[PDB]
Amino acid sequence: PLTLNFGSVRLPVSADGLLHAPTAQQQLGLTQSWEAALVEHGLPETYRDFGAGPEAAVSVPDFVALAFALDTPEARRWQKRARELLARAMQGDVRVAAQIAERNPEPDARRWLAARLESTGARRELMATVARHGGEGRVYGQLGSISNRTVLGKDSASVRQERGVKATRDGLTSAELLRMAYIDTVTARAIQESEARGNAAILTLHEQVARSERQSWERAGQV
Amino acid sequence: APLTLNFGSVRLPVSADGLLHAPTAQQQLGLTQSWEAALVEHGLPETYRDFGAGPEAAVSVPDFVALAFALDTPEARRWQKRARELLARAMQGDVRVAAQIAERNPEPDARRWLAARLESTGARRELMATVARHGGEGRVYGQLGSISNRTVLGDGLTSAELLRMAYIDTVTARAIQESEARGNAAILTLHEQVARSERQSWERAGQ
Repeated sequence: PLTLNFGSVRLPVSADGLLHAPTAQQQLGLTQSWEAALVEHGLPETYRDFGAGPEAAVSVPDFVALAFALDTPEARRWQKRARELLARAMQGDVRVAAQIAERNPEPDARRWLAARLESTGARRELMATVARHGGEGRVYGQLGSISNRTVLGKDSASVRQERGVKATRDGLTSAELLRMAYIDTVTARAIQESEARGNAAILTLHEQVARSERQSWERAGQV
Repeated sequence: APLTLNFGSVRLPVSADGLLHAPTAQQQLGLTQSWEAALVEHGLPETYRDFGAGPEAAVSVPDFVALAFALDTPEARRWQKRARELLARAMQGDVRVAAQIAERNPEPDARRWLAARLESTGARRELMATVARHGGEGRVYGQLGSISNRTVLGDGLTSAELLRMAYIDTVTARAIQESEARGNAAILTLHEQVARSERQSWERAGQ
């Protein structure tokens, strides 16, 4: 017995993420029978157990498409939720980010999220330390380029292509994010204790940190 | 410095207080009319912000989104589509989306607030599991956690301490796998080595 909690609505959902169609019809103000709707809209005939035996199901994307096709008061409310969501997403609203993460059925997905957010925390801290210590455009990307090469082995474009992503960090493992997070934590220390200057050893130190990390990682397979 | 709002492949210049550069918003929405024409037709406020090149017209993100839905240009339709995909992905709990949203909020308090509501990074848990599949047993689960603590320390943790320990658990799990370590003795030895090296690097890189 599972629901997809979105804003104020609770939609019954299957183990594999499909919505209970009867509920979907109510949410979209669809009033005809479900097979009337399947025929009219070209939707699959598919069944899922929502705790009361086999019932008609609809994918989330299909639900969303129907919301953007129908003009019922109900459908227009869902279009409205899509407008508000995009605005809040574009603005970085972490409450929305939390709600999204909570809807994920896999605890492991959130462990990955935490790994990502912490490696980003570390990466930014390195940026902030770097700026405060002779900030120069070009340095920010030189630092990332070093990390990608040492941790992933390929340029960010190579990885974006190889792994099917629009951004490298959407395709990285927890381990890769943690290896990168570690390197940034170390470099930020070295400079803020070894007092480096400008864009030279701040890139010299980062190179040293990343290559040591690289060896440590390869060394784990030697030990 | 000048800022950009990143959304997928799109890069929108953005003011310090979150307003978008209007001329660029117009290219993104296919609004070929002048901005004055647009301000009148759509009820938008006249707002100027400095995006690095002196005051230029600005539009809020909510207003931008409303225009995308109000319009029916190929370009506005692209944005309507991004909104549909976003909705589906948010409803499905997509954590790459949640990550993208959190990364667009620059405030450490926001990121900390979000991290504070999540399970941990999982490095510790996954080490435990590797250890068990490699024949570890009993006390070893408690000993591995204690060894990391004496190395790094000596929610009250700093971010650096957290990452040092995540890093240590991550490396150990690898060392146990690439090596075909078996049993508690072998496992404890690897963990004590990884944790010693991490400590040395921390002190040494410091110098």
